[PDB]
Amino acid sequence: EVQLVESGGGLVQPGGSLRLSCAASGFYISYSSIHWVRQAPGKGLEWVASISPYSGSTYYADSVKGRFTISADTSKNTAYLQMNSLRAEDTAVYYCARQGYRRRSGRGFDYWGQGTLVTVSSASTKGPSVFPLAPSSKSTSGGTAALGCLVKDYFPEPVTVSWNSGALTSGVHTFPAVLQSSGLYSLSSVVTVPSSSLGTQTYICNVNHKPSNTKVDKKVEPKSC
Amino acid sequence: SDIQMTQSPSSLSASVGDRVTITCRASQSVSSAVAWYQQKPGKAPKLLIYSASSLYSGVPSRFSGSRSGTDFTLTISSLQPEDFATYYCQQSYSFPSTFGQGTKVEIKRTVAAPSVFIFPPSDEQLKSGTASVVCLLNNFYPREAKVQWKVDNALQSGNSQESVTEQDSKDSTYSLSSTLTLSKADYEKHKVYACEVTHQGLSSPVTKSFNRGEC
RNA sequence: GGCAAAAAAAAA
RNA sequence: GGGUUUUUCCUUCGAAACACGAAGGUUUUUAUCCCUGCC
Repeated sequence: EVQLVESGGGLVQPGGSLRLSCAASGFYISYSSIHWVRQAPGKGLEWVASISPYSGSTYYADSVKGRFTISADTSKNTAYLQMNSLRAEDTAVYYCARQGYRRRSGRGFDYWGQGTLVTVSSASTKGPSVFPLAPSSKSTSGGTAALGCLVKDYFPEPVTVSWNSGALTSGVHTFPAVLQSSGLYSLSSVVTVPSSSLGTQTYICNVNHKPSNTKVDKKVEPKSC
Repeated sequence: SDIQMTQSPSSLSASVGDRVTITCRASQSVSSAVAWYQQKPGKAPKLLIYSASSLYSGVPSRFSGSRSGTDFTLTISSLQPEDFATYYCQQSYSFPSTFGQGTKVEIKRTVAAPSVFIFPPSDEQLKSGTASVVCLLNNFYPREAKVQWKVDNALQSGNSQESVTEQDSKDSTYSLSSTLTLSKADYEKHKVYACEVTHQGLSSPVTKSFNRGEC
């Protein structure tokens, strides 16, 4: 029932400024310590700030003091993180964590937000062009065969793909975006089913790129005759 | 006077039912103010052990932690497939707080051969003057497996990108995407597009393909 | 033996 | 030696790493305080 929901990250240019927030539900933020923990792409976690209860005292990693500043609003049951003078090194996913109850878990962090990704870059955003990958056959199609959407040329991460608006989960594989020399991302999402049910069912993928503010649904079919 | 956490190792791989042990050593005293987390790819971390050794309410019993002075271990009595994750140790003894570089536990399972696929570049993408033939390896093990592209039997190099999923949480299989990127010229220029993969479920290397036009 | 006194500030 | 009067460190707890609070602890420094009268 307890839940933290961070938001407010995205693409920002070097020297720029952001504000993240952390919306608490399930418990009142005034009676625990709230911390922000960031995680670079593919690297490890790093503590950033925390504010402790009653005193409202804050503390910051050496990486970000002077630039970062953590506040809490007990009425909106929200904790915030104003970020100034942003640098490429600051590109990461940002988590807010609650410090558990002293008896229940000491200084352990017992609930975490799902994290909000901050991209520090000079580049400007592009949404993807999405192309279907069709199951290719020159004879009869009575087996299990695969199909998928190619999602090419976009920036920044992330995109979210969903087959038939969430109806299809078994055997779905959304590959991690790889970054082309172009400087844009591109990935492939594949799903497997027995072709016995190919002709009766429909295969649309729900692609969504909120940075670029793009939502596209392509409709995967077979090829020539 | 910042405390630094030194986790060991960076990666490791054990079979199901194996016993596995991670350790973190502290630069200086942290009392028993140490916590351990599990992080599955992409999702947020999860508390496994608080107070260096106490087990968090709800975690399985197979995870335990102990402290020997400044030497902290995290032990998983029986490995299970659900347990492929990345583990971090955290000191909360003083500020600033410090984690380890992280241990990435992989899982050992029987060899599983990939089922291979090739896709012609959709012509909507040929509507845009570029080519993306793409090759696929679904549900296989181990991770290390090699794709070669041929174009009219001409071996290709330096033009293809591979991407691989994380290990599966149920059967601990992998999956790979080799995407060859080319022009609209080079696609209707040559005729056959071969993709050969050499892996250990294969006595001999398997190759799948098609021709251009005849799709 | 039985009473009564008196009286400033620092550190773990 | 025994004290008075002020400080701190530590411990358990308060929704509690600091700050605030409650209940507790056993040490030691300052020749930089008192160890004086009465049947």
